[PDB]
Amino acid sequence: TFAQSFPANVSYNEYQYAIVQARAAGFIDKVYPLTVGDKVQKGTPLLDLTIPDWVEAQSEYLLLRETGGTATQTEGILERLRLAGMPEADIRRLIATQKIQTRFTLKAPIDGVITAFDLRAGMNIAKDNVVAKIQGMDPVWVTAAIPESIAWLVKDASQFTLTVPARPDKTLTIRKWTLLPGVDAATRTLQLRLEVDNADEALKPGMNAWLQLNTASEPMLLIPSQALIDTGSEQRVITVDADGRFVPKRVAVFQASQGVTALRSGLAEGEKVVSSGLFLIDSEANISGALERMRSES
Amino acid sequence: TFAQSFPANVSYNEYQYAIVQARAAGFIDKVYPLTVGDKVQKGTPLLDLTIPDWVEAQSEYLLLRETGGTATQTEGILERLRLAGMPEADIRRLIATQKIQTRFTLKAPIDGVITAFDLRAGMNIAKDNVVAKIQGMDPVWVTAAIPESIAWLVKDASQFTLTVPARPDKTLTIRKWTLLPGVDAATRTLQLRLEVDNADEALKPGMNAWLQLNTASEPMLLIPSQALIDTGSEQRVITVDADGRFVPKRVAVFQASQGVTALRSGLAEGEKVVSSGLFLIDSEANISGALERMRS
Amino acid sequence: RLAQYGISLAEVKSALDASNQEAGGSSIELAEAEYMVRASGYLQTLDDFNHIVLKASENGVPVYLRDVAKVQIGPEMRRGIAELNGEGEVAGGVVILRSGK
Amino acid sequence: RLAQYGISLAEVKSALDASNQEAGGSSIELAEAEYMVRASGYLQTLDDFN
Amino acid sequence: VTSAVGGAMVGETVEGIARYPINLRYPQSWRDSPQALRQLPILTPMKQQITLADVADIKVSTGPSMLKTENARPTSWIYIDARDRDMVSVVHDLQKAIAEK
Repeated sequence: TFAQSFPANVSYNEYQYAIVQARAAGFIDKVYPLTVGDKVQKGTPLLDLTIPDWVEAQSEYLLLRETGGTATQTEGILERLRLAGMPEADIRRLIATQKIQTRFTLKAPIDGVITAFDLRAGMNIAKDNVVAKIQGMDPVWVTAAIPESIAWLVKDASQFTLTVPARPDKTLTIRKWTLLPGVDAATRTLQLRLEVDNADEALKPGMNAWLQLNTASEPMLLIPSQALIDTGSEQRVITVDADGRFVPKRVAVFQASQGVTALRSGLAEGEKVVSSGLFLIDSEANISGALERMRSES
Repeated sequence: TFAQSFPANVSYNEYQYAIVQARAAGFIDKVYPLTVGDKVQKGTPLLDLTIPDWVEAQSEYLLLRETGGTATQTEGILERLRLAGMPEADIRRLIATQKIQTRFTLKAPIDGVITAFDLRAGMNIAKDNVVAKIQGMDPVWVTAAIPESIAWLVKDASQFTLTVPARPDKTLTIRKWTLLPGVDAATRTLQLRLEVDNADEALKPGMNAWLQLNTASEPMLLIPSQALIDTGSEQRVITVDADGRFVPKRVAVFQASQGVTALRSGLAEGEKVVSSGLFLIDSEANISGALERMRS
Repeated sequence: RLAQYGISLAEVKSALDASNQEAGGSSIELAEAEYMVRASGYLQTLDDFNHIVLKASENGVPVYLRDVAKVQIGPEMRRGIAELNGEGEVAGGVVILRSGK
Repeated sequence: RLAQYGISLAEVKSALDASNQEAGGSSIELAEAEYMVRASGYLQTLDDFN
Repeated sequence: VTSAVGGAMVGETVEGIARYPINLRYPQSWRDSPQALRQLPILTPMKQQITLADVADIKVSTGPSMLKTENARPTSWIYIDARDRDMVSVVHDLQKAIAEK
């Protein structure tokens, strides 16, 4: 079981993105109590504006209404109005009130937090003037920074658990983790983005998050790390033979972590191996000429 | 228990935020004696400008009166004059004077401080220009930066104590405040905003401030921090059984404070626990292994 | 914490080894007396540790040591151990005599 | 070469006198043994110079 | 290496007559094993995030445990003796033996 921790940032969900813009040019009348950094819910009034670009088209609709126009002479002058910009919403008011629409109220498309706000009291609004950028955070995103070298340490079967210092009281629940196709050129780090259920908005975007990773490896012989004696030329472990005879044996290390090494070969499951007092014993067998014998027996 | 004093800053009210732009293109005639950093009040003249554009329609109206056109005919041309962008008050002037309005005057929409002002004499003016950006500061704002860590606490804080060096006397007990949903990334802090009243205009935007917080969390399991043997990942404590021997115990940590760590689990109340990581050798005495030597 | 706060190991040390001294600013006469200008700066509480400044934004919000590390108190590195009667390890000392005396 | 590479005499010396030492990183127990953490850094080949 | 993975001292707290050491270091877990060191996190100058193995190879190996030297050069000894036996002759048989084979 490979285990390694990584740093991570809690971020806004980028699939919760909405940059509101006016369908046509006009001027701002009212701007509701709001600003960047605030949290708006789907429906919140952003600002009031007067758009004259449609006045001419709407009146020609009301004209026909009173002059006994055709049913289809309306559906056609309403799409002439539909693809002019005027929102189907503000249009439904036109037909249900028979009055010209001059003042409209832009609202927040999604539940989220405002990150941008370029229009304020007294200005004139333009087709591009982003009235308000609102980013969500319900299924909040959290991305971890994996070093290009340790990349191999992550696979499909890999188990993940998030932990946020800001909240030691909230058990997190990951629902989708992804290994982005590219690697941050700026930090030489693989990007691992995973979205976590933020039901109660207790996991704010920008706060630290620690991602611990668990990864299954190839099936191998497994012994404790205290058991492996490494002299940078030979890998040995002191075996406890049937009779109680301490006999050293050479093994071949594969990888190790969590205080448990893994030999690629050199032993046999069921076999016993010393953990505590391993040093004295090895030394005793070194004096005894055992380690010398074992190495000579080949 | 907690006793911290977060850093904060006085700033303008962003709900009192005006950006005066001309309804239509024109050219500046006279610009009043104002500039960035000045204090203005609702009604303060900003600049005079000539706007040719409503002339066409203003004529259409005046002409209609010269030949008494239909009521709805005038009601119509006056609306084309509004939708075309033109102060509801300047139209009001048109009908009164019965003379075409060529010169106009932009004025401060609300009282505040000129933070921006980029239109002077001899210039022209476009609809995207900014004749004046005026930001109020009556209910002045203060935004403190609280360490991300104690997010679990500040969420349910009763009251803070806002102090400020500039005015050592204007210290009050903030009881209502809005904890923002965003955490700074440069630093890792929470954003806590609060509106303090500025009748005397003493708290000027740009002064340092302090938000004190004296509170204590809900009752939890508490052990002396000097008793928590913590390695990078794994970590336990040293319990003392009835017979007075040593036995390690895997524990989960909530968070420490002033020399005591709140414990999430691992051990129940009462259990005696030694208060020392001094039973191992700081220089690599493999904590996992050194803890093993204590049991058999 | 380092990666997250944009602080380096190299930076923390230099910041640490620059916030643990005392300073003398000469004297200053007044009332015909001699007033000495002392300046605090030694580490005393563990807070003085937690409150080592590493990074300060233009805004005014600083980043302390407590944000990139914990400050636990523990033992040192030893070159030798002493044990008494098998029922406990303790510390002591030997008295060494001036050779000839 | 200095002018062409934007390096100063002052810089080269400081860079040189910071790449010719050895470092000790305490010890590290494992198998009840005492493993010492040595770190290379001395100049040996002329390549280490280049 | 020195500070992060080693218990490197870096300061002292002045407490009355007493004086205690202050040292910087990573959490023990980050330095448990050789492999651990190969994944030692480093925050490079360019705020890049890498491991120790990305800038070095780490290998286990045996070697000297103490360097005894006499006269400013490295000198290994050779302990030859006899139980009882003679003396003023053997060392002579060797000053000619060794330097002749």
